[PDB]
Amino acid sequence: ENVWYSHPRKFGKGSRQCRISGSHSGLIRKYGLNIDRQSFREKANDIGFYKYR
Amino acid sequence: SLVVQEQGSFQHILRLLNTNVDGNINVVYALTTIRGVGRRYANLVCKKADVDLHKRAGELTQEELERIVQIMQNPTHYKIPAWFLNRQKDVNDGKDYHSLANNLESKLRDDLERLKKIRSHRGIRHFWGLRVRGQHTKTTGRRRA
Amino acid sequence: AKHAVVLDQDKFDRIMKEAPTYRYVSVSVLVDRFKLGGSLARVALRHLENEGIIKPVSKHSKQAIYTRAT
Amino acid sequence: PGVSVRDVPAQDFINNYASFLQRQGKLEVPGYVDIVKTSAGNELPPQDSEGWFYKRAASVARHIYLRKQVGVGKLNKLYGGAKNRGVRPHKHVDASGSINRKVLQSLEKLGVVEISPKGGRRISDNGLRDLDRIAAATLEDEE
Amino acid sequence: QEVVIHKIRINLTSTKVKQLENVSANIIKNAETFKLVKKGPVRLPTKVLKISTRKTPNGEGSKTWDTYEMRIHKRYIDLEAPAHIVKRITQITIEPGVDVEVIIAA
Amino acid sequence: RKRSFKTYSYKGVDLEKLLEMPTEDFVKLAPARVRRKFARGLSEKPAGLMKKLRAAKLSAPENEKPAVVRTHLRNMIIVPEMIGSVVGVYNGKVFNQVEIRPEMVGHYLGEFSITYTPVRHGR
RNA sequence: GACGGAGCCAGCGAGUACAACCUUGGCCGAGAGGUCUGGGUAAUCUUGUGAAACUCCGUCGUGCUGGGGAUAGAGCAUUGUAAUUAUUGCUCUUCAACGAGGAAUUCCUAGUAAGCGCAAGUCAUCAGCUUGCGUUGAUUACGUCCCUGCCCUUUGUACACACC
Ligand SMILES: [Mg+2]
Ligand SMILES: [Mg+2]
Ligand SMILES: [Mg+2]
Ligand SMILES: [Mg+2]
Repeated sequence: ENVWYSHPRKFGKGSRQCRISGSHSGLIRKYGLNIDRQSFREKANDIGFYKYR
Repeated sequence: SLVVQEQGSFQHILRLLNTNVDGNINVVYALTTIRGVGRRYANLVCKKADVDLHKRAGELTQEELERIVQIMQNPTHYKIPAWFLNRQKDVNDGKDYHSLANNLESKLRDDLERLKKIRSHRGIRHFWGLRVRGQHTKTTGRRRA
Repeated sequence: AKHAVVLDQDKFDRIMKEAPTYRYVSVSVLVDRFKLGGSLARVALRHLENEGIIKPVSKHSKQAIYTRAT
Repeated sequence: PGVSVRDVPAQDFINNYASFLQRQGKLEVPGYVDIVKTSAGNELPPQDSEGWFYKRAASVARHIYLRKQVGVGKLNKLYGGAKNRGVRPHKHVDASGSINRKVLQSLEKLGVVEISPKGGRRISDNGLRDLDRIAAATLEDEE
Repeated sequence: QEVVIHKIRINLTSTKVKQLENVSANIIKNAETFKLVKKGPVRLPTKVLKISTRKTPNGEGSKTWDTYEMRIHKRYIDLEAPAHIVKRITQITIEPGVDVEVIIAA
Repeated sequence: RKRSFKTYSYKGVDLEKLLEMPTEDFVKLAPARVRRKFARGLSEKPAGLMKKLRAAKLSAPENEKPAVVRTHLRNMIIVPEMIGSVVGVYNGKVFNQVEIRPEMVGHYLGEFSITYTPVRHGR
């Protein structure tokens, strides 16, 4: 309700925020996943990604 | 197919604009020895003059040399677009300027002095003896020269 | 500049009297016996090649080897 | 048995075309000659100066003949190379597009190159004929 | 009444190959039963979706990588039929995992 | 007598010409970056600061220096409309004074403030 | 070899409707870029990613030279609310250190080494980095414990928090 409470956060590491953790660090934004790396790794088979080679 | 001979009728080993513009070097690539005249600019000047580029700087008739000299100091007179110069839009006057030989260095010095007077960051850097263009020096350049 | 490659007329003359019944007639070769080089040696060779004498065998870029007419 | 450009040593053909152009005088030189880079990632303008824009034009024409439809960007891509970016690895940089455009315009004016459906440029019949003639000449020379 | 022959394109997409194949077979069987103008199950180049991750969460260790890849199978079938028939064909023969998609009409 | 050293300019216009021009002229004259900045729609970057400067100018100790205004927009353009008026530019710690010549043409406020204490070991 | 022409061949990719993705083709500009229009949610359009290294003919011929490109100076562009503490792109100018690198020491045995680009990753903008990918493509073993590390066997031990 304050006069302002926001600075422009449309791009950079400020805009992109993870699905699971909300981390701005190590974010996989390829194919529109928006999942940070470790989390993605943990739950990769659930998405359908597999380690073949 | 034929070699253009000349025993030595056109005298070699010349001087133009104070310092040395030597023979056996090409008409364009000996003008590079003159400070301020680089390569492309030199080539342009040569073109303007209308000299053979198969020619040594050691030869050349005097008239041609004079023409070249004329072209050098005042290029906005000629068909040179004048938007590839040192001081275009200028620091003071607002004109297309390209200093040459013993003048460019002086001009640079003057500019530096002006900057120092103003007390801008670059000036301060210069005073110190450091890198102006944000090249961060945790390493790189460790002999003071 | 360490000379050997200038212009002159004596040199040219010498070159001219260095072509019939000859083995080596290249740019490097020319340079070797204190004579012209670059894109002048070739020209010199041609000057003799135009009036018979020297025949071309190889004509690659910045490498050419020549042999006299038998 | 019949002659076409596709049957000729390429460089020689290009040279011939350039010569022909020179003889003609007709093309329209825009007047950027003896000032410009050709590719925006170069250290020098042409080492011939007086001409070779003719040569470029000829090359372009040949390319057009070879293909179906050619544009400006494509031409630039074709003609550009690797710019020395200093103490940094080289990259493909597209050629000066304006020059290419000018060349195309000149060709059009001449009656060699023609604006096509879908987009870009193809060859005119007169242009084709000219090319054929050039090829024939080249062949004759070779003979 | 209704029978005016259109131009029908049917897309099939999955990760499971066998399932997709089964679906295709089913479709072909249906077509045979209805005996219509047919273009075969045209197979499009399988799309491998790549990901590269440092195996570590923290960063310390010998720098080891992962290649998490997801392969997409996309195949299309072309039929000339009335639309109703096509709909009937496609309302059945649905297997979980395979995406059945219809373009319909020219 | 007609010249002492050399009279000072933007890209032509003299000391007296500069003070009475507003911003449009400066925009027209300037280097490219400055021009671009001006083109890009500004809001309250100079709107209040300029007013403050004007106010300062209004009340003066006469032929010296007006009241010191304090800026946080440390990356703001010096146009020849705020000439002479002393302003304090932020660095993190403490505002730093700027005396403005007819030679501070399109230059930033940041190159004047300096946010670090320079190195001292053997220059 | 360098520079100029010209010849002119890839494979992995990636790519937007609630946004602003990839962006041909046409005009304007030496550039960078603009601009109008498009085509594409994609084996369909970008894209044959006509990529570099390369090959062809020319200019310099071994001189800190046209090798080499660092600092610099000035301008013109672009992204973003914001570019000084040059974001970056381009233009002219400046031309520094280095004639193949001591004590050392890394990687490698075949489409490999090495050369060369391209590609996605981060990314509003930035590649000297990274995962891939092709392109060009060798030299030399096809072995041995000499060194280095590891393993085992036999031995000795007053160590078993184990030779710190
Ligand atoms: Mg190089
Ligand atoms: Mg393609
Ligand atoms: Mg130099
Ligand atoms: Mg950065």
